[PDB]
Order: sequence, then C-alpha cells, then structure tokens
Amino acid sequence: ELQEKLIAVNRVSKTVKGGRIFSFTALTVVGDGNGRVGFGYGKAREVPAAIQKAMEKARRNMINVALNNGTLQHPVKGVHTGSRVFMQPASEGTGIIAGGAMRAVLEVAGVHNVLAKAYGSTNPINVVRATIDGLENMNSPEMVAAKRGKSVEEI
Amino acid sequence: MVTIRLARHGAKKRPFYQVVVADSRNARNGRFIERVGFFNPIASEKEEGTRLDLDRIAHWVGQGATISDRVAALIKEVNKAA
Amino acid sequence: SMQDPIADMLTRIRNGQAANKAAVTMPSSKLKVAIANVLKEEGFIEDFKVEGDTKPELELTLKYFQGKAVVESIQRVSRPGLRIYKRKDELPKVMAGLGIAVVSTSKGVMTDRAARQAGLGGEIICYVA
Amino acid sequence: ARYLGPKLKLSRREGTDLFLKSGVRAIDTKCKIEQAPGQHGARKPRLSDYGVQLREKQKVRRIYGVLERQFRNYYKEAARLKGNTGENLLALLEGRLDNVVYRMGFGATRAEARQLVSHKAIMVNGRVVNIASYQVSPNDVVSIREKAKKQSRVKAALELAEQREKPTWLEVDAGKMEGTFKRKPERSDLSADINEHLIVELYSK
Amino acid sequence: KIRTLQGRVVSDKMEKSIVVAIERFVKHPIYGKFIKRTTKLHVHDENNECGIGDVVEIRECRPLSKTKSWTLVRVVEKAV
Amino acid sequence: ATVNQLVRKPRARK
RNA sequence: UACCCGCAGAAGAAGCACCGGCUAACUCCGUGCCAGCAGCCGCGGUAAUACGGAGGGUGCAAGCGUUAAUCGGAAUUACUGGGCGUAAAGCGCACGCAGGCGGUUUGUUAAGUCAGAUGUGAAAUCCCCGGGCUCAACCUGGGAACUGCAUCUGAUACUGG
RNA sequence: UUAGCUAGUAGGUGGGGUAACGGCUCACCUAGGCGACGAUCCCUAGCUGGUCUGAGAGGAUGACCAGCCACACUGGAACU
Ligand SMILES: [Mg+2]
Ligand SMILES: [Mg+2]
Ligand SMILES: [Mg+2]
Ligand SMILES: [Mg+2]
Ligand SMILES: [Mg+2]
Ligand SMILES: [Mg+2]
Ligand SMILES: [Mg+2]
Ligand SMILES: [Mg+2]
Ligand SMILES: [Mg+2]
Ligand SMILES: [Mg+2]
Ligand SMILES: [Mg+2]
Ligand SMILES: [Mg+2]
Ligand SMILES: [Mg+2]
Ligand SMILES: [Mg+2]
Ligand SMILES: [Mg+2]
Ligand SMILES: [Mg+2]
Ligand SMILES: [Mg+2]
Ligand SMILES: [Mg+2]
Ligand SMILES: [Mg+2]
Repeated sequence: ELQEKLIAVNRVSKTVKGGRIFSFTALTVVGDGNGRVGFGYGKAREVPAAIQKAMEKARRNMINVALNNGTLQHPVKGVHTGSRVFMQPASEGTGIIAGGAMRAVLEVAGVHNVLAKAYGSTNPINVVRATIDGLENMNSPEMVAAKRGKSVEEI
Repeated sequence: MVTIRLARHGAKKRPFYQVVVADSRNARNGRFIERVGFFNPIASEKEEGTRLDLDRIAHWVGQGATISDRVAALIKEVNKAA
Repeated sequence: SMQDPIADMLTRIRNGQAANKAAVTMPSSKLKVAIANVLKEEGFIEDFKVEGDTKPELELTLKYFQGKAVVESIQRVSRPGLRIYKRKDELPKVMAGLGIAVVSTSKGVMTDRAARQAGLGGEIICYVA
Repeated sequence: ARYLGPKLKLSRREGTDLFLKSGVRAIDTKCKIEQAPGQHGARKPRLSDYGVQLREKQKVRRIYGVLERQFRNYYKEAARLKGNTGENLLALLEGRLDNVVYRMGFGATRAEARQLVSHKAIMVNGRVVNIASYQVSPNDVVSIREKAKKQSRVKAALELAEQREKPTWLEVDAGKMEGTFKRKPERSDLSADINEHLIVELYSK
Repeated sequence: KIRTLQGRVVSDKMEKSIVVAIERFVKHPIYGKFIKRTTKLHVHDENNECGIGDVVEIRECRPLSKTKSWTLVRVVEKAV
Repeated sequence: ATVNQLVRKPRARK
C-alpha cells in the first residue's frame, strides 16, 4: 500500500587510529499516493542495512497536505540552505516535470501536474527538505476560509 | 502608374496568383498598395479558388487604374457566373 | 526615513502578527484608513479605531487561528523607488487567486476581484498573501 | 525507414506482448520471453530512473514502426493541440492508416498490414492512399479495391482477428471487404497499462 | 485642438528666437523607473517678450531656419 | 541591487 | 509531365556510431603507465567490460558521426530572479551641488497612470479554424496577434505641479 | 585609458538660389551654439518587418522573401 523510492547513495567515512572506516548514507521517501509523504534517513555499515534504517524512520515523520485532485492549490516558495524551490501547479495531463530528487517526493504523494525548478545548490538532501516544508505551509482554500469566514465562491 | 495586376506566389510547379494594386516600377512580387483578391489556376473549379470584391475594384477604376488582360478575364466572367 | 509610510504600516502588521501581539498602534493618515478598512472587510483583521486629531493615531486589532498567524506574509510591491502600474486585464493574482491584491483606483481602494466588476487599473499597493 | 531485424527479439528486449504476430502460435512457445537478447539474458539488469522513460518509448515505437524523426513530429503536433498531451498522443498513433487496417483485421500482422496499405490495396472513400502514415479523419469509410479482393492475404486474415476481440469505434464488414472509422478513440478504450506520461517527460527536457 | 507643447525657457540671448526646454516622464523599457528626459527646442519669439524661466505655450509651424521648427502662442507666467 | 543604480549604468555583460 | 493501365520475379535497392559512470548496452583475448584512449571524471607497469581485436548488444537511419559557431542549461551581470562580518566585494572618514526620494490636511490642475473610442502598426513569418497537392513538407482563405505610437472624451484614490 | 567642441559655426537683416521652406549661398549685424539626459574624437556595423534560442522576461543576429537607404574600378563635376 506504501510506495517507496530510493533517492541517492553516498559513501562516507570516519578516520580512526588504524586508518579509515567507511559507512553509507541513504535518503529514502515513502508515501501512499494520497497526500501523505514521510522521509527518513539512515546511517549503517552496509548498503541494504543503510536503506532499511531509512525505511524504519519513514513510517513516522509523515505529514498531511491538501491536494486539489492531484496537484497543488497554488504556487509556493521553498527556501533552505541552498535550495531555492519554486513549484507551480499545472493544468490536467501535463505530467511530472522536475529533477530526479523532486520526482521521488511528488510521486509518493500522488501529485501529477506540477511545474518545478530548483535554484542554487544541487545537493539532493537539501532540495527535499524545503520540498516537504514547502508543502506544510502551503495552505488550502478551506482553511483560509476558516480565517476569513465566508462560504462564497472562493471556496 | 496605378495598375491592377497579379503577383505569383505558391511553390514551384504549383502556380498561384495574388490580386494586388501596385506601381509599374515595382516587380511582380514588388511593393503593392492593397490586396484585392486571389486566383488559383490549378483550382479544381468545383469549389472555392476565385473570389474578388467589385466595391474595391470600382473605387480604383474610377480613379483611373489600368487593367492587364489576364486580370480582366476575371472581370469579364464575374458577371456570367454571378 | 518614513518615506514609504505604507511599507512602515506593513512592517508593524507583520511583526505583531508573528510575535503573538494582541493589538498594535501606528500613526494614522487618510490612505492607511483606506487600506485597513478593506482588510477589515476581507477577513484578515478585526477592527480599527482612530485616536487624536492633531496627532492621528491608528490602532489595529490582530487576529489568530489557534495562536497562528492569519496574515502569513505580506509583500510591498510598488515603492517610491520604483512605481508599478497595471491595466484592467494585467492585474496579478496572489497565490493563483487565493490572496488578494490591493489596487487603488479612481473608484476607491478595492481588490482585483472587485476590479473585475469595476474594469479599472492603477497602483498596486500590497500582495495580501 | 523500417526495422528488418527479428520481431520477437524486440519483445525479448522489452518483455511485453506487442502483437507482432497473428496469435495462432503462443508467445512462450517460440522464445524465452523474459530473456534479454545476448550473453547475459538470464542476468537481471538494473533499472534506473532514466530507463523507465526510455523503455516505455521503445515499447510503443516498435508497435507502430515509427522512427525518431517522425515520432518527434507527432510530439510537435501533440503539444500544439489542446487538451491532454497523452490523449492527443494516442490520436495520432491510432489514426494511422496502417493501424486502421490492422485493427479491423485485413492484415494478420502489423508488418503485413503496412504492406497492404503500401502495395495499392486500400481505398479511402474510393481513393487509394499508398502511404502507411495517413491521419484518418473521423466519419470515413475504408474499403478494398476490386483487384485486391481475390488475394489470399485478405482471405486468411478475416478469421484470425475474428477469434480475437474487436474495437468498439470500428465497423468491420468482411463480406463487402470494407470498414468504417467512426470516431476518435479515448484513453480507456485503448491499452490501459501503456503509460503515456513516461514518454512525454523524455521530450520535455 | 491643434498640436501644442508646453515648457520653460533656458536661453533667450539671441534675437527673434528663444530656446525652450521640454521635460517628459518615460517608463524605461528595461526597469520601469520614470525618468525625466530633456527636449531642448528652438522657438521663434516675435517681439522678444520671453525672459528666463518663463512657463510658456508653444505650437507647431514650418521650419524657419536650420534648427528652428516651433513658434510661440502666449506666455503663461513671466519673471516671477 | 538598486534599480536606480542601474539607471546610471546597466549590468556589464562579459 | 504528374497520374494511370499492363508485365516479370523478392528479384534492383542498409549503413554508421557506441558499449566505466554521466548515458541505452557485458563478457573474452592481446598489450603492460610503453603504445594508445579521452568532452568531463580520469583509464592501462601482470585479471583493463575504459587500449587493440573478437563475440554479442544498444541508439539512430539513407543517412550516421565529428569539428566550428549562437542561445539555453547559467538565478554564472540576477528588472523578472543574486550578493558584499570571515567564500570575490561597503570607498579611511566627513561636508555638499547636480540627480533620485520624501510626513500630514484641504482645494485645484489632470502631468504620470487608468477607462473608452478613432486613426495607424504594409504583405509575408508565428498562432486559431479551414481548404488544396495521394500524404507530409509546402502553398493558401479569413480571424487573432503585432502587448507599439498619435488624438479626443472621461474618472481623481495614489504619484507630480 | 575621449571633457570641452565649434567662426558659415548659432541667430537676424537684405540680396541670390532650387520644384518647395531653410546659412542652401553672399555682404552686414549680434556672440552666441552644442555638452555629463554623452557634445566631440576613435573603433565597429547597412537598418527594419523577422529568423533562432528561451516557460516568460530577456538573449544572439539580419542569408534566402519583402520594404527602405547607400553604392556601380578610384576621385571629382555637370549636361540631358
Ligand atoms: Mg534528520
Ligand atoms: Mg551553485
Ligand atoms: Mg528547383
Ligand atoms: Mg546503464
Ligand atoms: Mg574506440
Ligand atoms: Mg592483463
Ligand atoms: Mg529521411
Ligand atoms: Mg564552443
Ligand atoms: Mg542568465
Ligand atoms: Mg551567488
Ligand atoms: Mg574574501
Ligand atoms: Mg569604515
Ligand atoms: Mg503583416
Ligand atoms: Mg493576411
Ligand atoms: Mg499564414
Ligand atoms: Mg491532410
Ligand atoms: Mg534669408
Ligand atoms: Mg534573388
Ligand atoms: Mg533587399
């Protein structure tokens, strides 16, 4: 029922008295395809041990987001360390156009039609962090009508 | 002078003519004044392919525009079919 | 200094909204009343009162959701260093039509949703996002 | 402007039935269908993110026999037409003249149905169009000319597609040896497992 | 009704002629800032009534010299 | 950064 | 001449580049930091899918590669849409003209702006729906577009006088 | 890493001049004109409707088509 996808694998090391001891970092995302994305992070000695620990954190740290029939409500800015994220919802049937980092986030939510462009740094771990937090401050026409207080055409 | 003539457009081995008003010092595809109509010599002649407007024709003939013999054949048959 | 007083007004709104302040005060003017009364009629704020006639002091009542900012962000668009003007069909929307764009025309201060029935354009004041 | 290699070798490269033969002999009784062509066909290959857009493109193009110069021109038209991109992509692929003959069943294979269009046998409203890439307009009626009715490639093909299911938007008449292309097909009327969004993204970069 | 310009005078030393400067506000084609652009014209002054800094109304005429193409109508404000 | 600075001199393309 | 009738028989009609990653495809032998390869990363001194060859495959196609040039990628001259404590960058500091900008209330002008309308923005190109050449390219009907400029009549909230 | 340039030059009278207005030309009279919103000098370039690239804003350029200007071995001049 959960839809998973590996993003990137990067071998890192730690320096000791006897020399160097390597390890692995794995970034994964999961989702149900209906507006729930949970990303995790893993640190282990072995590569299938590395991707599994990222999946174990991925069951929690999973949020909710308001979709509009499989696309965004409105374009929203994303800001991070070096990942200037600018998305925009498209018309019906345009398809997913994004980098390989953003495609893992957008597929597991069920999102189909979005413009996407990342400016600045191209680190795949920094792009997805602003991508998740850019969706939670992205708001719905119903919850801004709980602010404004009117059941008129804007809903 | 102010004259009424044709301008050959269309691809090679596919002749087509534009009905424009121009000066004698210009070329065949030269500097015209206004577009009047069109002519298709490779028309099937069961449908569209020749249409002009006598209102813009009588506006310039009364001012003294000369007419070539090829364009005047369309003038001599616009009253037979219509 | 205080050369853009509308930008000074937007600074005092955005700070107290985020810093959990209950109410803010600011020096009043004619144009600041013509903006806050529109925001009162668009559900972003609650109430405004005038105090003083030789020193006009405007007050704004804030608005929250569960202690959360109703006005998440607001953006000054035109400025004394660069004036911005649009026509009746080039009116920009905020969040694809969710937020409103305060545009003052000859028929008073209204939104771009209200400028459709009016059919006018002019100076963009702020993107109420 | 064609492909002269083995037919089911393309299905050995992909792993998907492409209707490249008739249907009398089974798909697995000729070759191991999940074996890649060559030395390491039993070895499982890695599938990258760039692959799933490329392998989906190769699946559709080997069905219709459309090369890269013409398939990009179809994307030039599918972008300019309004509506959905993938729905307009299927309109150019199914509206091909060699596909209309094949889905009615006058040709047993798509390679045979292309030759029946090419070698002067198909009438389109009483007119012979000898190219296989004709965009067929709606509300047309196609037929076989008077000299090609006696050919055995029509006699042997009217029973193989009759065993299989027929499309809805076509009206196949075998006694008069004619057909009708009624309307434009839809997404759900065609193969649902073919994902048209995988191909558009490769031409979207 | 006819085409008519308005401006002020920056030079009046020559006889039967004055120099009228015209300022205009232009949206810049790249940035949009309204910039004062100076248009310095030479206007035929009959009887030499225009001084320095006079807001004046001018209209269009035939070319009277190598540089002049404008003539005078009336002075709006003189010598304030 | 200032638009009024670019009135005097635009951005110098290399 | 296109077109069309008739004849004979698959007979007259497929190649190039790549194959470590980027980027589609894996093994084997030969050579031994020599030879070579190469756009980047950097490959090869005794096991090289990266060199040379073979096997097999991939991507294209009557074309396929390479070189040179322009833009894009490059938000890498950042108006849209960048920075300046230490990554390149805030003049050593201060005065001040020209220039830019300017609190608040009212009246007036309608300058900027906005609304409407006229005239104009040649045709061709691009876009919309069509038609035509067996198809496409291509040709072509009308419309839209050409966000421009000039003038008149308006509205007065903001900017200017 | 071009800041002052310019005496038929700027303006006026009169005469002359071309198809037409005009330092277009001549005598006289005035000392102005231009210019930090780039005068002047040096280098480069035919320009535009457009093509190409780009989500757009922008960017690079001006072959074929069309419009205009200039040029016809080099330089100068007039006739018709
Ligand atoms: Mg963490
Ligand atoms: Mg960077
Ligand atoms: Mg030829
Ligand atoms: Mg691979
Ligand atoms: Mg080689
Ligand atoms: Mg060896
Ligand atoms: Mg070809
Ligand atoms: Mg280069
Ligand atoms: Mg750039
Ligand atoms: Mg930077
Ligand atoms: Mg430094
Ligand atoms: Mg200091
Ligand atoms: Mg035009
Ligand atoms: Mg036209
Ligand atoms: Mg056209
Ligand atoms: Mg057609
Ligand atoms: Mg004189
Ligand atoms: Mg020529
Ligand atoms: Mg020319």
